[PDB]
Amino acid sequence: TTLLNPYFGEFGGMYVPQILMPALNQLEEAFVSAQKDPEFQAQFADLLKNYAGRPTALTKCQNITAGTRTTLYLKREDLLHGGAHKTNQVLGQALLAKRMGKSEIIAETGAGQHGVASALASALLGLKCRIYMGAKDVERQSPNVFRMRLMGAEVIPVHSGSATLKDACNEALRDWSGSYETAHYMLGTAAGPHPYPTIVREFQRMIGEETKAQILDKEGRLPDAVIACVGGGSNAIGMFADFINDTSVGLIGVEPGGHGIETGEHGAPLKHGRVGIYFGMKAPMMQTADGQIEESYSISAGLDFPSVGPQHAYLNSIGRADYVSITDDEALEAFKTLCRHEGIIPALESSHALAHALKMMREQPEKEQLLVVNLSGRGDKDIFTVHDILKARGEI
Amino acid sequence: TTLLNPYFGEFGGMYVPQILMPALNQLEEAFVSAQKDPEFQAQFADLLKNYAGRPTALTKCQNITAGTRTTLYLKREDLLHGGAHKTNQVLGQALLAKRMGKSEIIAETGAGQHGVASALASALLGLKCRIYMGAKDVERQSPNVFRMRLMGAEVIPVHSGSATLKDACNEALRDWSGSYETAHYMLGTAAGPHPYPTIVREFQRMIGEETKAQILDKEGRLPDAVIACVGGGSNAIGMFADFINDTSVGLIGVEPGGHGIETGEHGAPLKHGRVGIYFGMKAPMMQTADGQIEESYSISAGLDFPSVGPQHAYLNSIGRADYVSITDDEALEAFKTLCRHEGIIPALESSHALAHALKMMREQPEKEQLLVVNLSGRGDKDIFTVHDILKARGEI
Amino acid sequence: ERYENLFAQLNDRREGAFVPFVTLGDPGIEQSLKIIDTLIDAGADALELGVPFSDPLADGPTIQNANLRAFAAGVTPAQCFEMLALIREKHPTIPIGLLMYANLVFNNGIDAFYARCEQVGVDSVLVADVPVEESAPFRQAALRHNIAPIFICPPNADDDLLRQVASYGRGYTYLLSRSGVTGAENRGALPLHHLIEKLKEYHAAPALQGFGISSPEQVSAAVRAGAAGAISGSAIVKIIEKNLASPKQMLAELRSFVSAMKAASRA
Amino acid sequence: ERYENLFAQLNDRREGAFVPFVTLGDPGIEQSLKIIDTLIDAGADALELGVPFSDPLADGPTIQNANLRAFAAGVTPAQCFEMLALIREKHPTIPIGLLMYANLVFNNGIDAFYARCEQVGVDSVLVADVPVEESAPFRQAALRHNIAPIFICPPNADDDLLRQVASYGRGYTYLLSRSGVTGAENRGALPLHHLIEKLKEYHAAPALQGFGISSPEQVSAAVRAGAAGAISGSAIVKIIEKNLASPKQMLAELRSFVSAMKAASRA
Ligand SMILES: Cc1ncc(COP(=O)(O)O)c(/C=N/[C@H](Cc2c[nH]c3ccccc23)C(=O)O)c1O
Ligand SMILES: Cc1ncc(COP(=O)(O)O)c(/C=N/[C@H](Cc2c[nH]c3ccccc23)C(=O)O)c1O
Ligand SMILES: O=P(O)(O)OC[C@@H](O)CO
Ligand SMILES: O=P(O)(O)OC[C@@H](O)CO
Ligand code: NA
Ligand code: NA
Repeated sequence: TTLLNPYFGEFGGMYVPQILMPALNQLEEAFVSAQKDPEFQAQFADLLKNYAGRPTALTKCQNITAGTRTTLYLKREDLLHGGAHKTNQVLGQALLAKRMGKSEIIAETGAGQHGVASALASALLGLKCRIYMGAKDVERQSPNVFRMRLMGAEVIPVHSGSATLKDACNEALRDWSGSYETAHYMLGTAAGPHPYPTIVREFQRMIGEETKAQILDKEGRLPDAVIACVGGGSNAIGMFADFINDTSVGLIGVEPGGHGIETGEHGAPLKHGRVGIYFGMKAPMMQTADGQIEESYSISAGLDFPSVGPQHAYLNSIGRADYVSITDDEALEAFKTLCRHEGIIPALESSHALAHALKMMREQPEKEQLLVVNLSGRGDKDIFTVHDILKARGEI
Repeated sequence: TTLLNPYFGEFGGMYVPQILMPALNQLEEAFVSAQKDPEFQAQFADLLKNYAGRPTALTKCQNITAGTRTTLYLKREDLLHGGAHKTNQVLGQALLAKRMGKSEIIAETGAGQHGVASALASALLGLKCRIYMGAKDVERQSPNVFRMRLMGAEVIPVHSGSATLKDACNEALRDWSGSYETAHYMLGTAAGPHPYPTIVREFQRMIGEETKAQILDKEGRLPDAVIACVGGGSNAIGMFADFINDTSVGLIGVEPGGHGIETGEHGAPLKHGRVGIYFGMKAPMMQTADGQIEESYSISAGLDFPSVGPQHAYLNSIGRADYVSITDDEALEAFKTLCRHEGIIPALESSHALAHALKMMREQPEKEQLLVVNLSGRGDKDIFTVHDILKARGEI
Repeated sequence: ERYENLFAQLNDRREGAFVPFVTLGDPGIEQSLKIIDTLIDAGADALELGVPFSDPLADGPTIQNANLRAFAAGVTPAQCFEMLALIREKHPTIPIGLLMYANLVFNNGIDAFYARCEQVGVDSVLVADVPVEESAPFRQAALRHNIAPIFICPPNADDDLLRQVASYGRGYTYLLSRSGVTGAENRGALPLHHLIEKLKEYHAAPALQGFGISSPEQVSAAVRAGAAGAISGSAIVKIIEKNLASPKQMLAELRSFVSAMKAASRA
Repeated sequence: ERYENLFAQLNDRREGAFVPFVTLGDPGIEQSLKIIDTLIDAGADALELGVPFSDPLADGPTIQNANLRAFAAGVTPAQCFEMLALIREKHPTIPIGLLMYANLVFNNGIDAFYARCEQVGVDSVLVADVPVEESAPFRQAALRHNIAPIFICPPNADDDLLRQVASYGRGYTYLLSRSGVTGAENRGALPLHHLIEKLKEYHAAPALQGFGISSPEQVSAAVRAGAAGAISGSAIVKIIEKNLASPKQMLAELRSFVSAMKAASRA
């Protein structure tokens, strides 16, 4: 029995080993009580505003849309402390962890951004933080690993399977199975067992609430569509949530298409996978015919995850949100275009969302449309990845 | 003849080759006219707010000051687009460059932060940007060089002299001497010939104006002191300017002490140099007995400059502001302390200011005092420098 | 029903059940079949059998590597069901339980999975990542195909969960020795007499204790505390991995270990 | 006064002045003294002499490297003033001008610098990074020590600046050929007849054109336009650098080049 509905239609649930159900129930109760506690809301708001730097800007693109009837705004989560939206809900989960008497944090990361966020929040709030990272990503993201360790987190490379996010998620869950009395598992996206998809949404939904107020102030009307990348789901549900009941506003989620859907080397389970049970939830996932979990691929480590949060699966099923995919090469062109024409270096994750908005503008350049792209993070962490790609293509 | 006073007491002036005086006079007139133009002010404010992300947060330290009677706030210029205060006045100077009909930008950088700022503003506003950088700093700052080039700037390594900032300043001035008709020299600090010390102050002074409003809202009174690092002077004059007439508020500038003042390997001309004429101004500078300009040193490239802006020289001379120095090792300890205890990774430049505030707190732990440190930038650019230091000391 | 028959006999003989676990197809189909025949001949009262899964999130390194070995041999779930059918034809009375991950049960249809379990003669299914709160469609399909649904009693169980496990479970109750994942290196230390007695009060299926049981002394201790038996997996799998190059030394050492564990269950 | 005497003679002879520039002490004290004696003997009417400065921001690479060579020889300003005193003792009538950077003039005291210039017999000082707007203490100290303060007329000069340069300058006016820094590779192209004639209208000191003058054809052209002479530095310094290993081939080539440039100034 739960206080809140664990399912979004057929998707979601709490598919964890029995030993973890008390921890999930405790976390749900803590969250429900926190959402009614003005003292908790006041502390969370103070950290968001005065530590993380909310509200974030809403930037009108001046150059990218020249020659079209598209007006494009960028919601600047890249300007949050830590460099990505991840900081919003880590601060909320950390506060919940203290409300519950936990003194340790377990987290996993692939791009390193949620790891950086978990580490900074643990440093500020006095928690002992350990972070699992696919050993492959440990070598590609050694600067973010060092950041995490400078802020006092332990970083544990995972040599297993694809040596990427999924494999780090597994180890974090194994760890939590034997340390839940003292450690809070700080899940990094809007996925996993209930209550995490709900908690991450509610601790990210200021992104869409601010965007709505900002766009009404600047344009006097709601956007025609809001566009976000989808790895596990958090930044997109955060943008979407306040618009779900504004039925004129399109909701567009962008999955990574990798080298191309037809190559099988992608990260697009929502549109190209099959419903399964893993990660603690019932959700679309990339799997073999036999039901083994397949490895995903994306140029962007943060999108390289072979499942997707259940609320996105549900919003797709009913037609409220539309999901699309963007390939590595399209994401890379959009990264370069933003750098050169707006002076903003975007995360490669967010470059997928931008890339689809550029397509919407370029394919129909006489269509009048007001678009908002969630710029979920900055691309400082990606400049080495991008340099080695442009070096191998003779572009530089 | 000038519209504005070019001197701060005996310091400042316009000590440039005669051929450059028209360009300096034109720039002064453009600035004076801009400061009275509500259309210019409205455009500048829109870029600051909606592109760069002002106002920046004022963060109370929760952990660093435990066990003392010191209350410490950090003015979070690290959260500005680009990662440092530099973006504030580059956007103003870029707008001035367009007001004047210039289509190219010349700039110099040592840490790369002003280079990154110049490049992002030129990309946004449609200017052709070329950036001089000491070839030594080009190799240490190859990731920031790539950032600049990704945003479309040309980056020109300078193999000359100490191969650091001073040498890049020289080449930028030589370049400008032969291209001032089409190119605006975007000076990166509050130094150089008039009108630059005045323009950079007026385009940075929102830092102190916001701090004053924020601290009065949070504490009901002015700070006992505001503390900032001093390389050329911009971030500190930006913090100081609105408090200069609030005579109870201490103004503390922190120069780099390098390996120690007694070693001669420092960047502290204000307190340990001698008045000279170079860089277009009369100002304290590190020089030999014969008047040759000496090379400075700091662990932080952004403070590695053997002179200082004239208004700081003047504020020191009259006793309105006090200047001190912090060594590499003290800056490094303060960098580590902020990372581990507040979850903020500060620029090594700003780590000098923090380090002096920590000294003020630790030396007199029962002294009740309200301090504001200007956190001028984030330290992402410095994690490799810091890693190689901790690796050579067996600390990691 | 094979579990009821087993526990009735063991009760008569003043004995507890020793129940080895292995991963089907580890290190290969043929050696795995030989291994299981040896466990039985050496004294196993029942079997717990895993189907290799790509992401076994309740297993520590020993059983993770067993899965990897089965995959290196090409072991598929379809081949595992072929093995299960043969094992049942060899041993008509021994209870055969499966330890499954949810996706392998769900992804070609829950009902079809349990229908295939009935076709090959499986007696029970435990789904490691389906708590009792999510179990309805799994329970119903098990029961519809005459399969016992197994539920876990964790050491942090409360009374409401005891009553659910007692009411919904059949065959045996899985009594968890401790938190964490499988592994012989980590021995459970909490006393479980209180949970064991509550389960009996509520008429639960007989309890087998599992996780971290790797010595005869732990087997006798679970029986001394009231549990009807003990399961050991990692300890047995470690013998497989240690003897990969000597298939018959492996069976010899498996035989010796099982007999010693089953002996400790006697009385 | 040496400049007035020089220009009066050249005027009588229908001639313009050729004025070489070198960096004092480049490549060494002794060779620099030999170089200057050769420039004079080969036809130089006046001298412009630089004191090596650590950061010469009005100089391109050729003269930057001349400074570096002097520094590699240990050349200090004090040694340069010793050289200046000897040069004056050798050549009592030639005008000797210094091209200085401001810090070397200012940093032991402006007055003391010009007092030392008078002691050694310098006739004029140009301070490259002191515009006329900043020049008051420099002008006053020059005049107080019977030194001519030289001011630059840039090609972007306006009328107010023409009047200032005409009123405050003495000895000669420095007529800049173009924007940018020194260098023989970059030849000025703007016609300057208009500025030259304005300076004469305002009674300015006679104008010498400098920057990027490296051929006899440019010398005759500056004279044909009304200028009283031409200065060449980088072109001469390039001969020094090209012949560092052959000190006497260097003097030979210096001699040939100066005579050819001074010849072009004749008529
Ligand atoms: C800047 C940025 N933008 C977008 C995303 C996509 O995440 P989202 O779909 O949840 O909005 C990420 C993910 N970064 C992942 C975050 C993560 C941690 N654990 C996960 C498990 C599944 C999926 C994503 C994660 C990383 O740190 O590597 C990101 O760093
Ligand atoms: C993050 C940060 N904080 C503080 C400073 C100190 O500068 P300030 O004293 O003007 O407040 C810098 C300087 N960064 C220098 C800026 C610079 C450009 N040109 C200069 C000439 C002289 C002195 C500094 C500069 C760089 O980009 O390297 C900086 O990047
Ligand atoms: O591996 P261990 O720790 O023995 O646990 C038993 C398990 O493998 C089967 O349920
Ligand atoms: O070097 P150039 O270009 O000849 O310029 C003259 C200068 O060196 C002396 O005034
Ligand atoms: Na995904
Ligand atoms: Na300095």
